[PDB]
Amino acid sequence: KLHRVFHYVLDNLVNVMNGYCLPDPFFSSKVKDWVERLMKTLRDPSLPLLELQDIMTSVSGRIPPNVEKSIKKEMAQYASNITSVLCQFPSQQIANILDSHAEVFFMNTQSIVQLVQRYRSGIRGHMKAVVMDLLRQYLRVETQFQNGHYDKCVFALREENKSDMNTVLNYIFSHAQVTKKNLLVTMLIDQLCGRDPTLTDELLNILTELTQLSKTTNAKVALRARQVLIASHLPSYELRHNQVESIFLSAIDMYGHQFCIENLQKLILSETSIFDVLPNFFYHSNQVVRMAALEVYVRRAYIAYELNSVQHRQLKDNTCVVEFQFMLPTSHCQRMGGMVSFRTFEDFVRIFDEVMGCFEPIHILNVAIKTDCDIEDDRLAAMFREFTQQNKATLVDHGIRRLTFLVAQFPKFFTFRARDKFEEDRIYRHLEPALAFQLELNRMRNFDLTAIPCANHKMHLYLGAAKVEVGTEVTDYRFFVRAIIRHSDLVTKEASFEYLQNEGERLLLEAMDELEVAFNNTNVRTDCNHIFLNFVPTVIMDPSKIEESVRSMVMRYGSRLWKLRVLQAELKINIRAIPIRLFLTNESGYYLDISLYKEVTAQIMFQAKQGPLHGMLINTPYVTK
Amino acid sequence: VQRYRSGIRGHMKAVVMDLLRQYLRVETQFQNGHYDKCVFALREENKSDMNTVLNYIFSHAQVTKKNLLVTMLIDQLCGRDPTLTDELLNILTELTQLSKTTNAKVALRARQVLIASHLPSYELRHNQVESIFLSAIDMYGHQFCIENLQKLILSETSIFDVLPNFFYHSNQVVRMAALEVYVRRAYIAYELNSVQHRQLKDNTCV
Repeated sequence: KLHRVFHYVLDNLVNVMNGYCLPDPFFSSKVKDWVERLMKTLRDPSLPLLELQDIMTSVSGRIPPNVEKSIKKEMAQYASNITSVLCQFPSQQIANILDSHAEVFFMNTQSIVQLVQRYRSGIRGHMKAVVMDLLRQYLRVETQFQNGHYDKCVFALREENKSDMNTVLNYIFSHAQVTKKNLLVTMLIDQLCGRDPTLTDELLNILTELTQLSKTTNAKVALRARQVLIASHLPSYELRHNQVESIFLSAIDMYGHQFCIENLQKLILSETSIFDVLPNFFYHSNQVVRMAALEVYVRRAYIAYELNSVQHRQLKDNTCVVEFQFMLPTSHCQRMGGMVSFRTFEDFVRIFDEVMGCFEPIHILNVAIKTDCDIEDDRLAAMFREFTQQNKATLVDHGIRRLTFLVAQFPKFFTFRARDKFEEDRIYRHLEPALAFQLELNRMRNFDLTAIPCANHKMHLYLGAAKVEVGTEVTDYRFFVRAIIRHSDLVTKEASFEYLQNEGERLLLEAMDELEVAFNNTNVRTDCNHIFLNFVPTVIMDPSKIEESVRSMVMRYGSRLWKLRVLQAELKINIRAIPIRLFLTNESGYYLDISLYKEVTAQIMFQAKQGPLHGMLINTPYVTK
Repeated sequence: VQRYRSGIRGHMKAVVMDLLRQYLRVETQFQNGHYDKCVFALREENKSDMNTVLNYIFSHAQVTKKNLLVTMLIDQLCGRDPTLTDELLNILTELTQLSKTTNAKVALRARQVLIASHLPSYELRHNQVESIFLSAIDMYGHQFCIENLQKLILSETSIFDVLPNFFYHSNQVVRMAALEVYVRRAYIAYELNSVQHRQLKDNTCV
């Protein structure tokens, strides 16, 4: 019966994507049932047996009983023993034996050797094959289809093959129901490529061909193509919850390995961001790894500045609070800190009174909470605000510089800065001002800015609307993208140069993935796109090999720049230690001037060489050309 | 600073290690032949003076106190430390050869500890297998999983415990898989021609 489920559902589906779909409501039902029936019979490991059944019924004669009872015995074994999760049919064995007792018979039993040849890489051999085929099937047709414009392409089809038009009529009908083909392709993609971290570098070639598809209809396909194509590059979510679990409990149950500290510096100088998963366990139950993990989160947030004192507290209804004491390295002098891990806001309201019991306001205090409830961020934080205005008693208790609330599952931050400032801060809502001087966020104060949530949270993307007065309506709409890079350091002997090229290229591909998402999404005409890079290592390379490195990069990408139309990039990187703020200057055309400065006292001043825009201060709001 | 290079357990290693050689040296010269001749070998090892000898004689005189207490010391530091450092075990393997009724408790604690300091790490390999299974199992979409199960079924490492914490974890694939890996790894000697998973009315897999 499954054999019929197969031919029926498959012919229907290849007919789906041949164009024969009818534009009516029933489509969304018919194809949906059809598709699940496919997938289900595709997981069901009785397909290959039933098709070699079906051929082996039609070659009942001409038969050597040795090879038939051999293949048929051991399939029977496979059928009884199929309730194991990992059993596949003796493919290679049957091929060898057939080739041994074999060519009249060979030319009567050909269909099986080609069946087994399709069937060598398993039932997920098929899961590869079918979608891969469909992909180039879709691909050739719809890539030739919009290789310029509909008319010219159809006229080139007419004259390249003037003699016949049947391919043309099936073509015209098919891309007539293109949106149906295309939507349903997304559907198929969604429930296979929608969640599969493993993928074999054989498909991705076709996918990178597939991403270039340039039309309004192929815009879902484009965002899924990219989101999937990257997805593999941040896998194993619960796996790294397991790896950090291991590192912490093993390293810490003795906390004297001496290699624990080496792993801890790899934890606090890990290029991969673990602010995703780290919150789920730093409120597990073992007070030491609690403490360690929690302060490691602090240390990894404001990791940029220098800390000269850190004391662990352990207080009444037991709860461990840490206190910090540090100072600024020239941001704009000293301050302390507090981290507290709490389970629910209710409890916070109860155990309040000892938290300021054991506490110019010079304290930073950030509290991590779970928040798998009170789903509305606005009733949520609104309550939080009127908690501050009901009890500023915290402020009466020797004052706090800032109180940030961290609500967990990318955690939504809720920053409340105020002794005389207005309380809740909106420029910084949904983010923790860790690196905040670094993201020079006052240099965009001439703007109305919208926090956009985004994957790969390393990569923070900002939307800029030129803020103008009521008298006139805005002309500029620029994408700013500011990223973060949290690496340890690099040793010399030219290790850095290769690193710069490879990491820059990878990050740049991520950046164009983002601006691509920006095009696909609603898009409006950006002019002066921004790239922000914080290199936190300290290489000893030269400035002029930095200039060749940025030369090789920018030169390497040509048209690509002009399509995404990226106009501004800034880095710093400390070398021998001096700082060098490189700011890139390119207008229409690919001609580019590189601006290198110096930071000099008394309000610090970017000063070149000779560099354009020599003399200005640092909080320069962004020109709205 | 010279004691202080290898840390706070730089000290817990170092001091006891010294004490160990103190015990070791004394009682190794003590037993080689028989008590009298050995004391005569002491006469000639330090022919000129015998004060070291008298302190020696005094020390192994109250051996049983020393001996119990050596066991004690090992017990409340090396009583549990599968973390092993390539500096003690040399002295310890010297220590294992000690061949007398008096030096008879020390041998089983020294060795039994020194052995459980070998490969297993029960909760560590429960963690490694935790990884293998959960990593392998969200879609079993690896294909190299089969290669790792054949490494389990042709595994040098012993795995034979019961693993109660996951063997009733309620996820139908790891249910089925784990149970049959137990079957297969039990009855590995014979030839298998058929295996069916069943599924009672509620939620138990046979």
